[PDB]
Amino acid sequence: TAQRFSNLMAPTMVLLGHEGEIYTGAFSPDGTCLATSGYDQKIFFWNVYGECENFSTIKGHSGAVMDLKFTTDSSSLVSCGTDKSVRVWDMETGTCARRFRTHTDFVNAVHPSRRGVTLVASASDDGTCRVHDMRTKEPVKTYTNRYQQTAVTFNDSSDQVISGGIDNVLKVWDMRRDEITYTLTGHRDTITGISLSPSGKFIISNSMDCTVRQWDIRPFVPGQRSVGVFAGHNHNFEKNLLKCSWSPCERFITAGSSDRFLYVWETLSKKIVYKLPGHMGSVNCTDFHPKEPIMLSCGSDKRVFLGEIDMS
Amino acid sequence: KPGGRGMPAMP
Amino acid sequence: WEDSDFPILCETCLGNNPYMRMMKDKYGRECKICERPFTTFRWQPGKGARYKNTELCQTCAKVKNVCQTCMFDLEYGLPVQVRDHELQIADNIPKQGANRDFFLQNVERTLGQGDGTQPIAQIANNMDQAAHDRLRRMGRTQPYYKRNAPHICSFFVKGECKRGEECPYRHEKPTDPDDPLSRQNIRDRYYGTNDPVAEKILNRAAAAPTLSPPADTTITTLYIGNLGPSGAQQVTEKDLNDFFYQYGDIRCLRVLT
Amino acid sequence: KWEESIGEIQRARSVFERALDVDHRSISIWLQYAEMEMRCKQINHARNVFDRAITIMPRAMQFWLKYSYMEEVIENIPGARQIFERWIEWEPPEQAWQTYINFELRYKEIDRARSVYQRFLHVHGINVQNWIKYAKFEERNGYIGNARAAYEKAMEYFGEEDINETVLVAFALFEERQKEHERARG
Amino acid sequence: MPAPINDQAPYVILDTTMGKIALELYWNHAPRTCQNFSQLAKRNYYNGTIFHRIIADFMIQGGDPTGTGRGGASIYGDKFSDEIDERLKHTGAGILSMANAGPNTNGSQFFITLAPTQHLDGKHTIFGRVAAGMKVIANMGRVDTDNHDRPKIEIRILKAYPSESSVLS
Amino acid sequence: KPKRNQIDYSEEIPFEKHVPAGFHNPSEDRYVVE
Amino acid sequence: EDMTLRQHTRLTAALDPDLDSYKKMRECVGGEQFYPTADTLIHGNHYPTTAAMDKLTKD
Amino acid sequence: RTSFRPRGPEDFGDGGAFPEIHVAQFPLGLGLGDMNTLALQYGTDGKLQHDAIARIGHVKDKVVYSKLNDMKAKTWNEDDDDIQKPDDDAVIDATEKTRMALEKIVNSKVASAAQYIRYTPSQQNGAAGSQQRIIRMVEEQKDPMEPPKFKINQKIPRAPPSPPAPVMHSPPRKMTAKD
Amino acid sequence: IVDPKTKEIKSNPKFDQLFKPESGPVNHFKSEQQRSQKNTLTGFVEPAHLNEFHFNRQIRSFDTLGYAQNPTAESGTTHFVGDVKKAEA
Amino acid sequence: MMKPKWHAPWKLYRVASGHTGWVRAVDVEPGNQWFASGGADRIIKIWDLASGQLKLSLTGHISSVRAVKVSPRHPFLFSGGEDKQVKCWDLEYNKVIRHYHGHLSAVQALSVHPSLDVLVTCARDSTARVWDMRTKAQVHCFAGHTNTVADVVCQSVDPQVITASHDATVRLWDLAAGRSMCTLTHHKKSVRALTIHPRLNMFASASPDNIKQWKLPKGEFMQNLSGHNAIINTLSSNDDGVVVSGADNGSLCFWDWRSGFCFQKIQTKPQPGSIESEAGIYASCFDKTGLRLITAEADKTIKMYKEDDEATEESHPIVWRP
Ligand SMILES: [Zn+2]
Ligand SMILES: [Zn+2]
Ligand SMILES: [Zn+2]
Repeated sequence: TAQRFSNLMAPTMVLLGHEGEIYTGAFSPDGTCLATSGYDQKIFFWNVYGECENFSTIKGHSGAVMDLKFTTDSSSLVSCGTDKSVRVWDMETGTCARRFRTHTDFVNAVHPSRRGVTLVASASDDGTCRVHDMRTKEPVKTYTNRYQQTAVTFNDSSDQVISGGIDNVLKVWDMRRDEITYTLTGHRDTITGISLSPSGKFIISNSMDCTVRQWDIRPFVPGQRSVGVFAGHNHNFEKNLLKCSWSPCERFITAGSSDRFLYVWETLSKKIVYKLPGHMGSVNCTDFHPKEPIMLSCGSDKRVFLGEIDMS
Repeated sequence: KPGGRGMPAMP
Repeated sequence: WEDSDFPILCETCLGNNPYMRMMKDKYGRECKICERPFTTFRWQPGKGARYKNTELCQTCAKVKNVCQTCMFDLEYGLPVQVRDHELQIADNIPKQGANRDFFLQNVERTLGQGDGTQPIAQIANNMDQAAHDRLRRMGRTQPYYKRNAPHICSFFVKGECKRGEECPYRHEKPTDPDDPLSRQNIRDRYYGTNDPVAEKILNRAAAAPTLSPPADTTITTLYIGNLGPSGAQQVTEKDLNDFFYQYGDIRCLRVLT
Repeated sequence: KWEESIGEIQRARSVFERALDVDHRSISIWLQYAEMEMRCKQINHARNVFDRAITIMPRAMQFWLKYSYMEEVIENIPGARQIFERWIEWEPPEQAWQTYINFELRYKEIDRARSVYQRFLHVHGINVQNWIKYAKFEERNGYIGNARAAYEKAMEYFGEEDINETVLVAFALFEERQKEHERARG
Repeated sequence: MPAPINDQAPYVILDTTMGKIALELYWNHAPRTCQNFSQLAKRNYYNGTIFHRIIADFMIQGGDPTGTGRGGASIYGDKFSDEIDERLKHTGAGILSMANAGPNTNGSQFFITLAPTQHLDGKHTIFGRVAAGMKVIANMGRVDTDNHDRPKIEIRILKAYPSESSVLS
Repeated sequence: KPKRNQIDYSEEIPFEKHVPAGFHNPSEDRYVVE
Repeated sequence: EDMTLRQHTRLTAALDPDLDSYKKMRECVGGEQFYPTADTLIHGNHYPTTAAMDKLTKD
Repeated sequence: RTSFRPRGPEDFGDGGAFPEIHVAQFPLGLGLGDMNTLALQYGTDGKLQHDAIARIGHVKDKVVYSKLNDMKAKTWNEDDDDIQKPDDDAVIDATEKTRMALEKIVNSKVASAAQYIRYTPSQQNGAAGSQQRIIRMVEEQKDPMEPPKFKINQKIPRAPPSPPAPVMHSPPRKMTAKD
Repeated sequence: IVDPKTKEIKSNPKFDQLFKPESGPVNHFKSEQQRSQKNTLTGFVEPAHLNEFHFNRQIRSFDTLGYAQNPTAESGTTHFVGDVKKAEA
Repeated sequence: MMKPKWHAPWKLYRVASGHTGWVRAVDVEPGNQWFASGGADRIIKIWDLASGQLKLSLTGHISSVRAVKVSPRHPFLFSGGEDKQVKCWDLEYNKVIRHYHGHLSAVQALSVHPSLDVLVTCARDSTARVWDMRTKAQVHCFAGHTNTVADVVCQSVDPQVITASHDATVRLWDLAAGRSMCTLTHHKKSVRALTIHPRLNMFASASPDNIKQWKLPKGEFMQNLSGHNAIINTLSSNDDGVVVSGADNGSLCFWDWRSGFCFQKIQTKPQPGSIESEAGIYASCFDKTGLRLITAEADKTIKMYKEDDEATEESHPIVWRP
């Protein structure tokens, strides 16, 4: 006998069915489902429990899918891809509720607003950070940068948009000012992903310099906003936009890694305590199940791994 | 199917 | 028949480029030593090399412990004859028809028990650290790509190569036919008998200078030199005391800085 | 045998190792293989052959007899004891114990020979004759207190009802030989 | 009047499935290391553990409860710092020394040498010697092993306890 | 005669079967033939 | 079996014992190794090369 | 003892070398010279492994049958636990395991009838600066016309049997003169 | 607490359990080639998947130019491998 | 020993005469409606278990039948011949549709795997071969015995195959990997019969020396059933704990598995014109309830046995006698 920690059927699961290189994956906030996609363009939905069967698959994308996030109420999935389009999928219907189309170059990264009106922040290789609204064809805000943007998030109040890119430094725009209120400086190479903390106080940002840097985005900080740096993961010559994600308890942080290992760090000490093998290629995305200590990781090896951990 | 994590090489 | 995911090959055959395209077979060559049919690999090791391919099968590569293409030893990169001489492994491998096929069948079964990591008994177990350290000194420490890379343009040897800039093959002097190093077969090399390049290496290894003690039996004194200059570069007494007492009991020690 | 003679003994091993693969329960071959190694003076090979033979056929008596004799002729006698000790672990039936006893008697170890009898009676002692032979062994060495004890314990061992009286007569006649004759009538 | 019985016993006795071994603990050189061994002995921590490593004409090593070479922990929690003191050196067979993965990382694992290895001095904390039973050590030093130096049949430390004397019986 | 149709049983030990390892030293033993 | 037992009982009756030499071994070596039970490790090889091997060969 | 210096194996007694005497110490033949046959060894049950001969040359298979505990009659009217027939999960897990291996074999067997490798080379001379290589495998295209490449009726004797299992009989019932 | 090296891991150890190094000395008998991790006769062979197009790029740079971006996992500071004077220049 | 469990005496009530040569198979249909038997008259005859009526004769074999098994999962009957053929019979057409070719000399046992579609057959040539009963493919050859094999029994859990041989060994086989890993050498004489006890992790094997009992999967030894010192070649074992051993001399012993107590010796009397030599037995099977035994006989008859009931338990008793 051995210790168990989740309702998974086995302490790790191997999900097979993809043929494309899986570039993104996220859980539904209700914990019932996860959705995963990448170069196959098909978005695969999986149940979290039991046989974890691939109950649904959505086509419709025709350029590979960079990033994919659920809306907070789990009514819709927002996903974006290199077809220069942001597509919002109704979870009950499995159909494209909105197809935002004003980007001029590949859209790589997406983040829905947490509450209030449903807004979708997006960042692209045209250098624009754009916030779309479900109710209008035209976007609400377009913030233009000289250099391509490949990561985006709102803050928790959904009134500051944080975008990172080729600049390494970060264009953080405040939606009442339409100005950069501050920049976060420490990244020596491009920013492959940004994820907002559950409470919204912090963001982690992952970069091709092989570090994750934790930033305090609260309105007042008396000094430098850099809280800490995490290392151990690696970015290879593929230059992927390796993502990052928070644990819902905030005590743990994850990032994609080219060395096949699933990294977990302790937020305060920045030490590693989980280094989980099993992948055969670049782990492009990693996420925590929102209610249960299940780790999701999606890799360039065409495989999705579910596994349970002792989150302490 | 359920499975397990093959340990890779190290330097 | 025998199959595997990846070939037993050293670094000199693969060497210069970390990234490689390789062609794989299902069994599609007969092993040059044992004529069993075996799964082949073909690769070009970087710019300017030829396409090289595996020539031994893995059981023959395991039984000598040699690279499947160049048949030098996997640990030292020396010819088999040199290594077998220093290890004192005689010409034990059966060679004829049924003997070597029967022997290879039993080796393959025994290695199948073992785990797949190792050459067979004789070289895998071999203990003599003094013999190993002899081999390490002769072995050489850098890969020799010139021997890996290309064939010679025999129409150019005749002097008539209408292909000339386009050619693939080399436009340079061949090895002279007096030069016995040209003659080497495969089987002589693999079994390690009369291998010309091995004999050249062994002769220099025997020629290499080393101490033999004086005829005066009662002498127990060693001169030591090349200690460097006096000052901070000079070794202390402890640096001799805490090393040479590993070998035996010094009766007297003297230093001349 | 033929290859051996030539000093091709290195090949002759190969012949017998192949021969053992065919039969292996081969007791003729095992004897011939060991005897070949002994005449060649190979004795560590001869030991290895016996160690295999007795391991594979622990209840073929011939190997333990031959092997103990080889070690004894070499004066290995600690090793010859260990062979007999190893043999007895197989609870070999009568003749094995008698040969181990007789071995210790040739050294004149007699108290070690007494230890063998006491263990022999534990396994075999259902047979009366082992008790009578034990008591005769004590009597003839002169231990006669042991001989009385041996008969009296034999009677106690067989019991009150199923009186093994061949013990009782043997006990009576021993006491008659002592001139205990009052005991002998009793 | 003699000192009372206390945890600074001069010897430790190992009862093993190969014979009995006694170790002399050099309290004047590595007292924290010796009391780690003697306490873990007293706590039965080594009881039932195996000699998971044997290198012929070099070293015998054991004292990992997992038999992996990665397990074990000291009484101080995990690692503790070295007690290198170059008046002691690995001068020969039967030197008893504490195994470490790196500087100042001594754990529960210990090893017994089989050769003079003075170029290893200062990297491992010597803390005793084989007091008796070196014939057993020489017997173990020739047992044949796999290519990871693990015995094909275990030598198990069935009991360890401290003792006031080197006596073996 | 130059032949390939049989193994030559004198050139090398045919179908060589090695004596197993055992507790004793067998390299120790030595012999000569005369 | 029984003819094999007959050679051993005949051959051991013929075999004159070592006893004065055997007593000497019994003094120094005798207790610790030389008595062994089945389950004790005799150490040292015992290989009395010239006399014993010729004796065994003739035997 | 630090006024004394050992000089031979007598000087150590039954103990090991002394680390406080900075001299080359050899309490036995150990380490004097230089570094193929199993050693005599004790078992975990305190006996000595003479039977260990029988375990050479096997895959660590169940046939430890060389003691005598395993030939004497073990208990009658047994305490039923291991002796129960295994559960429904066991026959299911066993049956599924058996087919799934042979199935993958049979598909290649009737055929007989991108993908990359990351290679980490213990030979540290390496490609330039790289402790590993990553390499592309492609399969040689089988020419559908080409007939079988090689002669394969080559015939050799049966492989030697696995080393003998100990014979484990009860002692011979002698039945000499009349039978 | 530790978990030994196994063909697959069923049960997700943290990191102190898997990674913590094997304690004690290391052989003088078998030095820098032989000590390394291996599985096949020379090497650790494991399957891999990559971004084909980028892997194709890295061949072509080493071949034409003399340098490449380092393929290895855990490359550390050795990001590039080749004629480093050209890589920096 | 400990406490024999009491089992009722066994009584005879059939002689079915109709084979024109020795009978040497029986197997009982899963349905328990009918049993098949095979004979040295090269004919398979299917008999109706209750009435004893005959209702088929199947004439495909070439020289002798001596293996029959009825599959517990398919409507197929398998049979093996001294003519070197293993045949599959389809019990929806009564014709033959498969042949399994590779045996080099007489087949003399076969077994049908309880949950895979896999068939295993013993022969002279000293092997057992594993067959895939769909494709006819042969996908193991259990060489490793050194003399003719004739018994094999199969089970779903490891060891999936157990084989018994005239080399006086039993072997336990890893059916997935195709290797052997036991040799139960304890028999002095040819092990002509096997049986796995139908509700314990335990099996018995018979030779002229003794009948021995074994604990699975290890194959470790349990105390012997002794004194039936004939050439034995049948075992049948019963859901209630009875084992029965039939012998070439016609004698037939019944035994209590739990104790090895013997509490019947039946000597068969052969039907007219055959008496002295022909009395012998070589088949047995129990019906699926375990309340009738069928035996096949060198006197060219099938006989069937049944348990007495009339006043038995008080007249018969067994004491303690450890
Ligand atoms: Zn070959
Ligand atoms: Zn090479
Ligand atoms: Zn040319």
